Amino acid sequence: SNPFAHLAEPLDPVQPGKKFFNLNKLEDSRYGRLPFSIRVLLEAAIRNCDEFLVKKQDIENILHWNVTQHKNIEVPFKPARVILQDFTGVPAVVDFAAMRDAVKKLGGDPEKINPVCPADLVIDHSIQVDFNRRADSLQKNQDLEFERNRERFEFLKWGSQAFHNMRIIPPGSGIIHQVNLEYLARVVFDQDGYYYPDSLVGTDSHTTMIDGLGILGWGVGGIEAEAVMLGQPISMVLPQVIGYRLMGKPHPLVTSTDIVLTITKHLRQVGVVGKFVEFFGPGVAQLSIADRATIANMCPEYGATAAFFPVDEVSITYLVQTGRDEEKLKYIKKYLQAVGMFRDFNDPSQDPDFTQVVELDLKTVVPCCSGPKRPQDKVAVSDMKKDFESCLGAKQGFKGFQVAPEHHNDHKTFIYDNTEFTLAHGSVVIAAITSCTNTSNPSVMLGAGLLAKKAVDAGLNVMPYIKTSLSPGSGVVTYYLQESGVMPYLSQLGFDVVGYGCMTCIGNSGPLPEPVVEAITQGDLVAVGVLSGNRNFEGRVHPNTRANYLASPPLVIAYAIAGTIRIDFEKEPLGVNAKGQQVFLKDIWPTRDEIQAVERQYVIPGMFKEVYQKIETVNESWNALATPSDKLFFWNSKSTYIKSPPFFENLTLDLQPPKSIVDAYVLLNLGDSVTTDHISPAGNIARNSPAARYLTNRGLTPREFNSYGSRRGNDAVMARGTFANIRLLNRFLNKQAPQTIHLPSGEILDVFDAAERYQQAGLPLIVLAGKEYGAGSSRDWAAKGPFLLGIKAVLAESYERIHRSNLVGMGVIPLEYLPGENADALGLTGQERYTIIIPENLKPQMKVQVKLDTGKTFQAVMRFDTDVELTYFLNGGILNYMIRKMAK
Ligand code: SF4
Repeated sequence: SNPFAHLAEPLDPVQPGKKFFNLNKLEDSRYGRLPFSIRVLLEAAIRNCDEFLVKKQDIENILHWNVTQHKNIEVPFKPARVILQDFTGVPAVVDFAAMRDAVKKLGGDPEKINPVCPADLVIDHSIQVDFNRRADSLQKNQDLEFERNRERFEFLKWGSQAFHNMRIIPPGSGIIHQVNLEYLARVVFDQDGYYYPDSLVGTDSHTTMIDGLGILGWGVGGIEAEAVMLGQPISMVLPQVIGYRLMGKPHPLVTSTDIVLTITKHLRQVGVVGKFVEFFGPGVAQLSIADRATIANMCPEYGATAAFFPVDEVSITYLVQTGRDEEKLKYIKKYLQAVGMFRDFNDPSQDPDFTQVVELDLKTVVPCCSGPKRPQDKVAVSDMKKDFESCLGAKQGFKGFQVAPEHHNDHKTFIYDNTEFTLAHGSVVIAAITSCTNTSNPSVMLGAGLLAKKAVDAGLNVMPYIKTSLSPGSGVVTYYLQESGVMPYLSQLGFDVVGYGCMTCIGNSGPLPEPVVEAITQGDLVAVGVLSGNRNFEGRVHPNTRANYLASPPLVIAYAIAGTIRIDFEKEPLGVNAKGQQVFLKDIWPTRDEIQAVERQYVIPGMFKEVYQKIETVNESWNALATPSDKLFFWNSKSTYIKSPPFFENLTLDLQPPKSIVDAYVLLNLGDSVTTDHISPAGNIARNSPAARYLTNRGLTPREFNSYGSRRGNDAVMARGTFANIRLLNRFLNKQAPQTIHLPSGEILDVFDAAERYQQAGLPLIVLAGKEYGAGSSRDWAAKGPFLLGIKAVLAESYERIHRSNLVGMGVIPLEYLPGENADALGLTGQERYTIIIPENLKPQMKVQVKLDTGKTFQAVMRFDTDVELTYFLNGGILNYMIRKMAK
C-alpha cells in the first residue's frame, strides 16, 4: 500500500471526495525550509509511494534535502505529464512503434507500450519563413508546411490514435511552450479524487519555460520521456538548489528580454549544471508570469536543470487572465495554500534555506543584446556599435570575425525591386520577432507594436530588402495586436504574421533575397540577423548571417528601422520627421507605463477563450488526414521519412555482462562547447553530404530533402547526418569541416563514411571532447546517431545535463576526465588506440582505467550517476530495459 495514506484528506468538506496528501500533517519542521522546487519532488514521492518504485526511505531522503543534497543520493521522480513537439515527437512515436514490435517478438503484450500519463504534442517545428512581408505570407507558409510534411503529419496523427493519452495540437496553432503556458498547463491536477501539482518533462530543452508559472518542468531526450510515459520514474541525484534573489526595480525602458540575457550571462559564470535554480526576493513580485517565463525559458542556455518561480498571487492572476475555469482556479490556490506550496515573495520569513544565494539588483539591468555568436555574450545597446566594430578585426571566434582592418568600412551596392541599396558590415538583413521566449510576453509584443505606431507616425520605414518577420507562439498575440490597433503599423514596417511556429528561432528562416545574398558574398560582408530568440550560434539562424544578436521585440524593430547594428541610438537619429526634423529612438520608445495600460486594456480572458476554443479541431487540413486503424505500425519500405529502427534488432530477454572496449579508435577529436547542433544538425541537408547522397539515391532533388529534424523518423538519414554540421571543428583537421580522418588509411572522409569503414572492420569507436560537451537542444539523435556510427564511449571534460542522460539511455559510456586532467594535460593525440576496462562489478561514478596501445594509462570517471542509470547500461539502453520489463 501507500505508507502515507493517512495524509490524504479532503481539501473542502463541502466536496469530501476531492482529497490531497497533506504534507503539513508530516508535522516535520524540515518541510517549511525546503526550496519550493524540492516540495514538488517530495509530494510526487509521497503520493506515489508503493515500496517498490518509490520507497519510504525515498520520502525521508527528499525531506532531509538540506543534508542529503551533499550526499550524492538518488531519488525517484514521477512527473504529472509529458509534453512534446513534432521534431522530437516523430522519432518518439517511431520508438513506441518499434518497442511494440519488439515486445510482440518476445511474446509480450504490445498494448503495454502505451502512455500512462497525459502526453500533449504541439506541431511547431515544421513551418518555415518561405515568404514574408505580405498579408498572404502566412497562408503561403502554411501551405508549404503541409505539402512538405504530409507523411510526418499522417504518422503523428496515427500515433495519437494508436497510443493512449496523446493529444495533438495541430499545425498553425503556435509554439509548444507558449501553448503550454496559455492552455495546456494544469498548475494543479484533479485526477481520480486527488489534487497534486502539475509537473512535467518535455522533449525540448526549453520546457523549463513553464517553471515561470510555478510548474516544475524540464527538458529531456525522447528516450527518457518515452520511459516516463511508460511509468518509469525519473532517476536523479537529489539536486542542490541555488537561490537567485531578485531585488530593486528595472528602469522603465528595460524589458523582460534585457533581464533574461543579463541572468543568462550571470549564471553561466556561476556554473549551475546539474542544479536547480529557484528565484526569490522582493524583485520577483513585480515580474509578471510572462516575465518569469522569459527568464525560466533560457535555463538550458545558462546550464541548470530548473529555473523555478513558485506559484504566488501573480500566477493566479495570470490563470484568471488566460481564462482558466472558475471552478479550477478555486482549488488551485486553495490546494497550494493547504499543502504549503503557495508563495508570497514579499515575505522573507517564507524564503527557503537554499544551498547558496546569488543576487541580482534589477536596477543594474540595461537595455542589451547578446551575440554575435553565443546567448551568454551580453552587449549593452549603448555598446553594440563599439563591440561589433571590435569584433570586425578580432581573431576569428565568438567575439571575432577576422576582417582585415582596411575593409571595416566596405560596402556593396545592390538592386532590390529596381531600387539601389548599399549593404555593409553590420547591415541588418534578418529582423525576426520570433520565439516562445518572447512572443508569450505581451509587454514586449505590445512594446514592439507601440514602437511601430510611434515610428510610422514619425514617418519612419524599414528598407524593403530586409527580411522582417513576426512568428507568434499563439493566435492570442495577433488578436491583441489587432484589437489594440497596432498591427497595421507592424505590417507597414514588414512585420505581418508569417506563421505560428518556431520559424526563425530554430533556423527555419527561409531564403534571403538573391541580390542581398550576392552583395554579402561578393563584398565579404558581416551581415547581421537580429531576433527575439534564445540561441544565436554561428550558422543556426541563417547561412548568410555571420552575426546574430538576441534582443527584445522592440529592439528587433529598432534595428530594422535603423537597418544596421553599428549605431549609437543616442548620438544618431533614425531618420528625419517632415516637421520636427530629427527622430531619435528615445522619441519613439514606449515607456513601461504606456505599455502597461495597453496590456491591461487589451489582454482579456475572452481572447484566450476565443483563440483556444477550437484549437484541436479547427485545422481542416489536419482533420482531413486519413490514418490507418492499425495498432502495430505498417512500416513502408518506400518511405524516406518513416523507417523501422535497428535499435531492438535481435534483442534477447536475458542480459550478458558488459565487456571492455578493446583497442578503440578515436573517430573525432573535439574541443569545447560542442553543441547538439554540431552532433546532430537539424536544418538544411548539404548537397555534399552522406545524407544527400542517400536521398539522391532514393530519387529526391535538393528542394525535396527537407530538414534533418524532419528526417528523424529515418535512422538511415540521421546516422548519415551525425557530425555532419558544416561548422564542426574536428581537431584532427584543425578546420571547420564535417569530416574526420580514417586513421588506418589516412583518408579524410565525411564522418559517417569514416565510421562505416571502421565498423566494417569490426573496430570499436570513441569520441574525445572538451568542456560542456552536448550543450543545447535535447535531441536524443545526438546520442542515437553516435550509437549507430559505432561509438561505444565519449571521453570529455564535462557534459551538459540532457546530453549525458541521452548517452546513458543509448548504452554509450560517458567518461569524464578527473579534475585537473584533459587531453593536453595527459598528452593524448587521439591517434592512439583506447582500451577502457570494464570490471565485473560496477558502481555509479566509479573510476575506470583507460589503457593506450602506447603503454600510457590514466583514469576516467564513468558517468553513470545512479543505480538505475547503471541498470540502463547493463540493459544496453533505457528502452531495451523497458521492453524487457514489459515483455515479462
Ligand atoms: S525553437 Fe524557439 S520557438 Fe521553438 S520551442 Fe524552442 S525556444 Fe520556443
